[PDB]
Amino acid sequence: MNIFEMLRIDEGLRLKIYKDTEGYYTIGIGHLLTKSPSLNAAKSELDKAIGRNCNGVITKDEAEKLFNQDVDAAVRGILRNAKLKPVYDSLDAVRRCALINMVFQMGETGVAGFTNSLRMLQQKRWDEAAANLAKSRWYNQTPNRAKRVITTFRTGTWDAYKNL
Repeated sequence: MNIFEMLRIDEGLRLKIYKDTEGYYTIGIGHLLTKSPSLNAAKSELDKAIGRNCNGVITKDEAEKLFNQDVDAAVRGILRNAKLKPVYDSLDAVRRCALINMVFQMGETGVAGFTNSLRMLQQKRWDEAAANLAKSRWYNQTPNRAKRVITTFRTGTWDAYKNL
């Protein structure tokens, strides 16, 4: 298992514009298009992102390309973030994947807001951190995904995903 297969499980793949769990216009593998209510604003963002008139639909290849960019930008964002970088550097390879997943879903800024949990992860207090991460809107809104990520941080294995 790797970051790509992990995120593909969590986000799914959709070739037509869709609304995400928060109601935002998205396409592909969790690629947010716009927080705007206009399908039109979404179609425009899409065409801008792919470089062709897509008419709200993309190919598998196009989705994978967006996905590659997004994973890349997620990692680079963690590496540039003063709060995130140290945590990331302190973690093992599996746990690094769990942090990248949060960043991909909720953005750098959102994750950087989890001050206490970040401190616990840095300290390698697995159980305490899993419990603290669960006290968030994130866990309440997308509990199955949050549980998978949380288990990954707690155990440092891919057990939560070997099921799936």
